[PDB]
Amino acid sequence: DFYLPGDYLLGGLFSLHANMCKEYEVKVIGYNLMQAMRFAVEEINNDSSLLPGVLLGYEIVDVCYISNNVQPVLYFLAHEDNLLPIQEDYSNYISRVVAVIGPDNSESVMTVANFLSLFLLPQITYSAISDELRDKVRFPALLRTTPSADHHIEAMVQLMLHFRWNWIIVLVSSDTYGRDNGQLLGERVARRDICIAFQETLPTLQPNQNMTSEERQRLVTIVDKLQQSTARVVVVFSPDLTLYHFFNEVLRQNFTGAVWIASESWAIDPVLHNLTELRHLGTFLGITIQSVPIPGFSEFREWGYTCNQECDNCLNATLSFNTILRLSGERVVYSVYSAVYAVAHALHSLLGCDKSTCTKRVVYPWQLLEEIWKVNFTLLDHQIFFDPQGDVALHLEIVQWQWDRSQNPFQSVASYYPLQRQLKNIQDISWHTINNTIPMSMCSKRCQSGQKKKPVGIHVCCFECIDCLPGTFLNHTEDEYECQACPNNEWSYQSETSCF
Amino acid sequence: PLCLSQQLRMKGDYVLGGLFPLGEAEEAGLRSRTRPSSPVCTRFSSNGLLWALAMKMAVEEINNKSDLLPGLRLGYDLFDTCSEPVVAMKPSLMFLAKAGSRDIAAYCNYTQYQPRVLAVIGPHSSELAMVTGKFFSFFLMPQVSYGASMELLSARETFPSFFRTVPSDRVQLTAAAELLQEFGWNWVAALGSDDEYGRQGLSIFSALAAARGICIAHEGLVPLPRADDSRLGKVQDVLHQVNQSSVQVVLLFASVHAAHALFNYSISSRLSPKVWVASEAWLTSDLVMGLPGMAQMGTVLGFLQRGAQLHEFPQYVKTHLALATDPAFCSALGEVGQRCPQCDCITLQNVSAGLNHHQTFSVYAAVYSVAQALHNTLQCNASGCPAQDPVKPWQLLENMYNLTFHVGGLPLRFDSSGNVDMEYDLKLWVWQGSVPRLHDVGRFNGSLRTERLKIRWHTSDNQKPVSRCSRQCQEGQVRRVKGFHSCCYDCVDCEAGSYRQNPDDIACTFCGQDEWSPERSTRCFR
Repeated sequence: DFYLPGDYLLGGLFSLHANMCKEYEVKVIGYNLMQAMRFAVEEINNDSSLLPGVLLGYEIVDVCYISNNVQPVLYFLAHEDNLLPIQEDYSNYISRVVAVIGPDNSESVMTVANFLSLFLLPQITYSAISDELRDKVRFPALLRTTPSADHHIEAMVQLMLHFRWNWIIVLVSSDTYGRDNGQLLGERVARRDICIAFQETLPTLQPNQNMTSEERQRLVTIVDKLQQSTARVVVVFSPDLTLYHFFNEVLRQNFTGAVWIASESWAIDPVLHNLTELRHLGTFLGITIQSVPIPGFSEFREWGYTCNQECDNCLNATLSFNTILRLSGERVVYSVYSAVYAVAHALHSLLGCDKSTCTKRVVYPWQLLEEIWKVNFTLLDHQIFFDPQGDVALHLEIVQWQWDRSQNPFQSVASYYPLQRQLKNIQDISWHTINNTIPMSMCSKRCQSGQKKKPVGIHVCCFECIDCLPGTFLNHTEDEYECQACPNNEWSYQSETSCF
Repeated sequence: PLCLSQQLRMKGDYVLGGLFPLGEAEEAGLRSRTRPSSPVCTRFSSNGLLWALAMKMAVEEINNKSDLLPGLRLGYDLFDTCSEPVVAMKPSLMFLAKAGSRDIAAYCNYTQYQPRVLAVIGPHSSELAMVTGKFFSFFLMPQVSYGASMELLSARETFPSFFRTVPSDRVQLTAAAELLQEFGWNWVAALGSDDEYGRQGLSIFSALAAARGICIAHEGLVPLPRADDSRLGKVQDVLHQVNQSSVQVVLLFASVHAAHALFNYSISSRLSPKVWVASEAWLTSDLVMGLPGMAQMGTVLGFLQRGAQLHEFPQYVKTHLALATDPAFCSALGEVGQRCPQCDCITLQNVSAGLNHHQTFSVYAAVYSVAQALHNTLQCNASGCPAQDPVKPWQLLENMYNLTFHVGGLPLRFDSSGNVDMEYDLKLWVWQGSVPRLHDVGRFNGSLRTERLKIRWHTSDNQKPVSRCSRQCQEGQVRRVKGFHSCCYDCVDCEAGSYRQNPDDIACTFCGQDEWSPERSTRCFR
């Protein structure tokens, strides 16, 4: 499933590996998303209404995560003879691929978008999250079909507001996905009264690596801080293949109580599950985009010219993990599904096929951009349309990690509405506590009446409760951080906010 | 009118690329893009043209010189960048099209490629550095830059060939961390600009400072001004938290404009004085200097680049301005950006501002680095070279890593990552009244040596502003964790009666009257 001809082609920059592209470590999710695009265009062809004739033909080139990000684009927007003429005016250019679709990593997305801004050829990404992609002056041709980092951050922060976690820990990675996301979280929580305890950069390590010395000491220090700090909500921002090592010695350190709000990167990744003793670490939570599975995806999932554009062991690995992928109900596939359908509808209406026939008038990438920046259609009971900043509104979701092998390794706990910017349908979530109670994470218990909540330390979430002296009452009406004296005949005593 | 478009290129033999900001894009038509193209750059940026003349002087000097590339010439390929990737990338595609042919192939490999140029003198902008580096990584084209400073362009990971000049922010940030370490500062509240420059600087400094034992108190970002409003409120909040963290050093790794906004607001609110370990971006800047009432903001001292002045550059610019005026001269030469008659209609007055700039030498050094890289890869000796076959750029890549080239008598050598090894200097903003002159206090060579006797330190009796975090303090006190990184804590003494049940609690626990327990007492004693 790596080539199909058509009157108008399209291209997919899927990430089949990580860590030729076969030399890198096989990644299942790349193959999953590719099969998603596959079903997209296959059904588009079957559905004669969407595009009679003028069939689309995918052209996939494995991007090798962040390694192969430039050559696939060069191959794209080049004539059949692998030759790309250069002109100051690109208006008149016949491009075989009309809109590349689905660079995965944010860095690869940015490289492709920079390479494409010359040609104004649409690029629709299914997983890019970086907030910088919202600025349509540097990336005019970077439509996107999944909510940005801002929305995941708001979802998590509103989750912690609902469960009353005003004292949280956040650990970031050493890449952009870590630093930028942790920054966004910090800036958000600054204005919603959630206070960051301490921030620690999780060292960049590989699953195949055998660790080093200084890095081992650094992670030991990190987990010691984790088990020290009273804050028991740890929000980890990191690619999937980075957590493994850190989680290992987190577990080994007998660090029991916690609530790991997982970033979108590893909120749906099934690699960390095989640790099979993560229950001891505590309730794992994550943020993702949940959608009904494509109705027929089972058929294509289970069915039996460019550099580094083929894989070797992806099919067998995908079928092996199919237990989890089907049970988990892959959902980020609908992002690429909707991207493909957006390109398909823009291309259809541009050719003006009125359910009767298609006029195969010459099309250019920039015309497709002009047409694709405005689409309103219902795809599997979902309205697909881009906001002016080129990001459709798909529902982010919260996933708790159920270890039971039976079914649903990811449980849809909270639904986040992008436009509404709110959190709803918080299904009763299991907890690691002794009575299923909500694990409290506060710097200090709220001060009682008659006690002043004098701030202590940096953050406004920490206070120690002085009982202001006799003749002084806790003027909770006006100020709480200070105790004042009740005037007139009223004369209070220790505590006793109600001054007599 | 002055005639320079014709002379922005020479045939030579081995052409070298050039991406300089000769003209900077107007902020009018960038947003509107309904036609695939790059917006024209009709405006004139004097510093960019100074840099272009610097590259031309470099190439002319090697061409005239006999020892370097004997019987061989290098050709210019000046192109504009406008500090915008869209209008700075298609030149990059031109640089790999072909020998003469304007079409660029999309082969799977690159070994059979025979590109137009050899090494592309990288863009000044670090964002353009990223874009062009991602482009030339696939083709393995040497790209020695002259403005890039973000540490991300260091390793042979995604930028295998980015042998830049202008040592990265990593070296000056190591220098600043060493400054804080020797000066006893560990409760430092590092700060950076909201743009990517400050972000990368502050990530680097988080790692470095943690390694050095000096742990942050508030890692915050100060927005660049643009239209501030809510960003002005953010600035207010940032300085408020800086003050309320009770520090005396704020390493500000912020661009010039963010620093101007920060200092403007601070003076406008009479914020408390403190030390500002500065970047090279505003250690020498008129913008922050010219704010009235700014002098009472502590002592400002940072690290500056010790780049040997490349003299005779103003002479060369004047000579070219005079020489291009002769109709016969460049008419024969005629027989690239800034090509329109108005674009080339500059004068000595319009360009006589930068002149003795510290980056014309950077461009010189890049050109000479590629010159010596060729000299090594083409096995030329004095007055000869076999020159059997054309050289592909990857051969330079092989022979550009770990290359030492003599420029202006300075034996600059490319480190394994790609950067260059140059020392810095501790410029101190001493105030004689309304003009903070800079002078040497300490020189950084990887081991910062500072003359402690050359800093005024403001305050009274010039005592060094002490900013200390009590790490691992006495057993008679209870520990409260403070800091963006939990490194170190604040010691709090136990109160009467409150016996510290264990030495790892957040407070001291009270006991009954049966036992007598004074302050700083862990166990209630009868």
